[PDB]
Amino acid sequence: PLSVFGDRSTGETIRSQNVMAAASIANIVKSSLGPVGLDKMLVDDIGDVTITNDGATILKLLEVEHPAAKVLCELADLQDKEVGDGTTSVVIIAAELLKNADELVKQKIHPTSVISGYRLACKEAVRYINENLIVNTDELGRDCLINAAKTSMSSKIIGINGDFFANMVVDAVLAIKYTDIRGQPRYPVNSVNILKAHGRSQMESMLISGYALNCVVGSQGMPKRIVNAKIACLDFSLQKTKMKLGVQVVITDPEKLDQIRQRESDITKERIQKILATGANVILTTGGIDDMCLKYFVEAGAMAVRRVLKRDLKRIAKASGATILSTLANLEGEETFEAAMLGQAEEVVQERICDDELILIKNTKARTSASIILRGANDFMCDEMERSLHDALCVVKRVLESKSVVPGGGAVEAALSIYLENYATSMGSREQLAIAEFARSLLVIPNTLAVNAAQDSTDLVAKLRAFHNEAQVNPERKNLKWIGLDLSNGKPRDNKQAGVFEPTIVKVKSLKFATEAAITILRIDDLIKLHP
Amino acid sequence: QKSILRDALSDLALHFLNKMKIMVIKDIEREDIEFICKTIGTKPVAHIDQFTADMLGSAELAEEVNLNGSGKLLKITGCASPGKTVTIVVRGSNKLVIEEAERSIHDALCVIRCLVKKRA
Amino acid sequence: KELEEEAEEEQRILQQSVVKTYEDMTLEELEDHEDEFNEEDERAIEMYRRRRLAEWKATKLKNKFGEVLEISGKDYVQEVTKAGEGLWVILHLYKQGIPLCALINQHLSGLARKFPDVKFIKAISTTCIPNYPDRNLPTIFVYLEGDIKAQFIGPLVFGGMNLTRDELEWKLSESGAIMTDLEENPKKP
Amino acid sequence: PVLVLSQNTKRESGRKVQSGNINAAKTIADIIRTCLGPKSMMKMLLDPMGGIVMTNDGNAILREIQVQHPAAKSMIEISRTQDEEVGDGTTSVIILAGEMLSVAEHFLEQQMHPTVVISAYRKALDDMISTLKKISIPVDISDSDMMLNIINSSITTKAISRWSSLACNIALDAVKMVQFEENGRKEIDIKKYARVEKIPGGIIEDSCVLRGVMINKDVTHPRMRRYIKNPRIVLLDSSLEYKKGESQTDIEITREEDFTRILQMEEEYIQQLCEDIIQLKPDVVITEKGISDLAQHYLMRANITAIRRVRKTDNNRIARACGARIVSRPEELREDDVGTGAGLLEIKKIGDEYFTFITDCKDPKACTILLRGASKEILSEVERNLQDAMQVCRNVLLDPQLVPGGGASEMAVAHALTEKSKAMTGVEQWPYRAVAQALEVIPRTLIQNCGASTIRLLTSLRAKHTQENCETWGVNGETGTLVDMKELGIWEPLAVKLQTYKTAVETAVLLLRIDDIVSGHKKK
Ligand SMILES: Nc1ncnc2c1ncn2[C@@H]1O[C@H](COP(=O)(O)OP(=O)(O)O)[C@@H](O)[C@H]1O
Ligand SMILES: Nc1ncnc2c1ncn2[C@@H]1O[C@H](COP(=O)(O)OP(=O)(O)O)[C@@H](O)[C@H]1O
Ligand SMILES: [Mg+2]
Ligand SMILES: [Mg+2]
Repeated sequence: PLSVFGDRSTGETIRSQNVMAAASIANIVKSSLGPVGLDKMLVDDIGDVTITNDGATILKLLEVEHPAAKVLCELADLQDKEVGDGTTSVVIIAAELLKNADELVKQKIHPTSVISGYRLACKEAVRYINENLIVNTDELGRDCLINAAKTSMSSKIIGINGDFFANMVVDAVLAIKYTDIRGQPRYPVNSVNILKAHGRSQMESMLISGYALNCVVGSQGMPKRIVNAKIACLDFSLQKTKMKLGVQVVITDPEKLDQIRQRESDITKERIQKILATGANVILTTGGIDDMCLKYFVEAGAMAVRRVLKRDLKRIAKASGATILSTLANLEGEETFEAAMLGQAEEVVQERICDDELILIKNTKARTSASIILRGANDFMCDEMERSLHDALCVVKRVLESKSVVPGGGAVEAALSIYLENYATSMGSREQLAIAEFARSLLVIPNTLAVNAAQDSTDLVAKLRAFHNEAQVNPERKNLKWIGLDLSNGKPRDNKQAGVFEPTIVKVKSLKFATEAAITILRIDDLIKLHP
Repeated sequence: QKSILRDALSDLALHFLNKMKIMVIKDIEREDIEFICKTIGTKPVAHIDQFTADMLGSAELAEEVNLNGSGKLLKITGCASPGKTVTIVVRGSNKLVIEEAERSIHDALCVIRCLVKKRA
Repeated sequence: KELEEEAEEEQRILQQSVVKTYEDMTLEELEDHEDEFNEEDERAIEMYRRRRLAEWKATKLKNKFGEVLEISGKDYVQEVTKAGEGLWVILHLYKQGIPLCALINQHLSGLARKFPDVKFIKAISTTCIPNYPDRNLPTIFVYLEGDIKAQFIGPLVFGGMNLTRDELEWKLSESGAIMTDLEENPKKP
Repeated sequence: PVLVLSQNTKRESGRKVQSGNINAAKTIADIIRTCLGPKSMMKMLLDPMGGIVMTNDGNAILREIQVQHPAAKSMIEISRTQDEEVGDGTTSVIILAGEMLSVAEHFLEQQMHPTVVISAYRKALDDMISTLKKISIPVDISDSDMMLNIINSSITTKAISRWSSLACNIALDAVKMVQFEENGRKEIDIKKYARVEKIPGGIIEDSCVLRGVMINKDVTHPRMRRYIKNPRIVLLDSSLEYKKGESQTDIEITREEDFTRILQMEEEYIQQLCEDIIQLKPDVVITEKGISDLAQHYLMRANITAIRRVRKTDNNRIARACGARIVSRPEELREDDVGTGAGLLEIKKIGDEYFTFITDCKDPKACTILLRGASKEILSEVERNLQDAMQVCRNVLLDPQLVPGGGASEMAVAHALTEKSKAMTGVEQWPYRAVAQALEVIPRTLIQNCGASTIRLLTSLRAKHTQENCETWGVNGETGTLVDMKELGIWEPLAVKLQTYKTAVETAVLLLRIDDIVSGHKKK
């Protein structure tokens, strides 16, 4: 037969194998979904343990050796990059509707028909979400962001603490207002520095109205607090000026030797006076600082920080109005330092933490900045808190940029499922079957929700379907369409009035990514695995 | 241009260029210089004395575009001397669908090529 | 950096490999510590110092080359065979082909500077070997005394453009050249 | 063959793993349950490196224990957290966490979801912090008697308790000697400037904190004076011999009068550096690097004592004590950088070593504890207890609040929030009372450790601890009786107790939110 020197799996076998792999990944990630599902606890080969709940971290830490599951892992990572929320939901959707599509294929329906049905159903679902399922976050101000942060943090380790967290979260985002094209506000998240500390309880997490770099004063004798900080950000090491790789000195008469040695320090020394000739009070540099330069700084009464990270220094320079300098060289041929390139900070203090010390730059003059310090029981709790905080910041950013949200708690999924079941009667073709299946697939998210809470999921999803049917078939009952299941009493309640909202970006991107992942994994007809 | 054996950009040089409010781009492969010249209309410069405005390409806009947090691109749009050259950028969820889309687009281009070759 | 106390320094020295065991230093740190060494064995440490000084002066006596010297086919026989007893050469056969000759030429100068102990010689292929094929653009044919000791002919053998500064040291030394101050086989990546 | 995940990946899920997690914590809570109280029992730990740690505190026990169960790893991290943050209450927080998990397991079995238990735990934590702040009493910082009493309360449960009347004083002195005012604001209290050094052999009560600094160095040259009455100390960071530099120089000599001229140039450079040091008239010079023979000769000709290489931390504490300042370039050695105030410098001999003391200095801001004992392990335990006392003293100087000890505060807050819970209704009240009786373990642990019967004693304590402002009533663990802590006189900083409660509840939350484990795979 074939001379390939490899393993060939053709027909229903490979389709079933791919569906099994996708279902395996989905079932792995599915136990940690919703405001009731718990979190997982991954231990490595060496032994280091991470306590995680978000799907992206779980799927990146896990190692997978099946392509039909590597695609799901890549889908989760892509959802994390593009949006930041709904990493588990998109994987669940993709795998479950892939299983439904394989079931459809098993009745000898051609996979091209089911792919076309999925594509048309996704387009129609996105259109319906955009038209009849969004609410503008314009009349609701300062509270839609809080509700979005709360519902994004509900499933995390800081769930019921959200009232304390969500508030400060939006404050952080409100400290990173930016203007780019003179009329479009921008929120460059990841500019808020998140710091770890394992001291006091969760209520003691600090929201600093100014950057908090994680470094220490260069020398102990230098003052650790500055009343009025004139920051001079630098991007070059203050070490003795070794000449060059090419330039090398050669001495013929010793009388000229010792003098050049003095210069080997004096150049550096000279630079320092220039920097201190303008009253610079705090010095931040990415390069190292030798002992002599530290002595100059301590004798001048100004604190200096060495080996500051490039991103931290960039953010400090942007926030304080300082200009980062790679070298001292003006448009003329002479070294100089100008007072116009010193940032102003109202305070700079080396504050003690649980066991170490970190530097707070408070009330930078140019533009308001913010940083967050997370206090927890130990390292694992703090890192999980940091991941949850990143998810919350991403959600708030998405809400602010795109002023539109949709009801949460499976409201959008139930509405789309009932609409798509009511859909597929437009064309009247065989492909409509695929659309119908897609509808049923969009019932996976509410179901598993009630599965995690040990509630009667069939009755709950039936009640949601009935309420959305009443909303769709009766125009005056449209207010019923904003309803989703609730865990405190296992009851379908209006989440629009309850305060559970998710940015529409999450739902739209998850739907599109899931349907295209299912399409690209469904086209497979046979697998040919070559021998290593 | 990407120049091994000699740092094409130094800290002092980049500092001066940024001071004069200019945009600097480095690490350009030697194989792409013909494509760049045919696209935007510049001419290669290997000596400072030969660097003049008579051999300096022009464009309506130069942008650094972010693809929603999934990389960064440089786009030169509105070249005053549009050459016989266009570029295609593809988007996709995973690598596999992107590769397959590239192959399909190449097949369509080859079909149009055959139709151009002999008209039948 | 060094904001660490006696207990922390002991923890670090124990964790690094085992301990410096006061026997494996050069003229720099055994000279600078100078006080941790207990005084009941002054004769032993002084004998070790005198033997290490003898070793250093012997090494500096045979370190006399410093930089690569380039030769033609005339004297090639003498610097390939009569280079000296106990000395081996490099014999980089190079052309004006940009990539590999350029990278190796820039790296061999640094290697010769940091190894003044081994002879570095480079020759052009046209006038060193009669009608060399010139497709195998790199050619470092290491001679131990006058015989074969190693050979690198293909750019694939080096790995192409992806050549760093100091992995060439390991590539030459694997054949039995002077020892390396660096670990790992393919210099990490 | 065909696999989805890795071959070595193992997965566990369901109530099973939950039970395991709880059990893990209990096991960690079972090792050091007998170390709590004034009647504690020492434990011996064998290091993998051959050492021995003979200790009582929980953190020093757990840091030498390696566990492959990740829940126990979390518990060890919690112990280290409590040790680093406050320095006290390790055993209390670990026991509290263990019993909170042990009592949450019961609700986990009765088909109750962990989320409601977590919510009730957080509510209980907030309420216990509130009612623990309620019963606090202020402490007079200026009063040294109460400071000594607080340190005694913190030290009565360790091995050095027999020398408490000494040890407390030591700690107090050090903590009241490091207290410093930085530039304007930012009062500080750092233990980098409070060194404890062990000298084996001698008498335990011979230990004392020196009004200055002690280091283990010797005078560079025999002729230099080993007894300086009123030193003028100058501190040097750089070296005092001739160094090549950074660039490659390669001086070329063609004349007959350049080699000897080069050597004489080196000698004259050393002479110039030493004359620059000398001209400002110092008396003791401390350097972090080497000293050339010419350097010490020139310094000696000016009657200056030179101390060779000193570790940077020792130099920093010397500078903080004498009021001097470290200078790297001697030609810039200013008058203000010279250290005056050192009352005496003495190069003494202890055992078979030379030790340099800069003691008797005026108003120092750095201290060194001459801790003399009988053995290395004995001294290690003594200095651990001194560190605990120092941390407690710092906590009470940074927090003027106090709270009754001996399980009195724990029972008080337990009863307070029990009476609070008796009014509310719902399903979360049961975990609330579970936490209420969970804070009850430490009094029971004390009664068990002292050798008395916990049932009747604790029943009487709980019954009497209900009426007429008896929130200060606790157990005396020396006699195993019920006393009023005011007469017994044992109080603990509020910071330690609140941190203990917070850390225990947070550890309970962390190990109770978890229901799946995936073990075995590559790092990333
Ligand atoms: N308080 C709440 N009540 C009901 N449903 C909620 C609540 N908070 C979140 N949800 C729902 O839980 C679902 C899962 O979200 P989650 O798993 O936390 O995000 P991710 O998928 O990024 O981990 C969301 O679709 C959301 O609608
Ligand atoms: N004489 C005493 N009688 C009864 N209880 C005491 C006495 N001394 C201390 N205690 C109690 O014992 C506890 C001290 O135990 P300790 O070993 O310090 O715990 P940890 O190791 O966690 O710091 C304190 O909470 C205090 O209330
Ligand atoms: Mg989420
Ligand atoms: Mg204690």
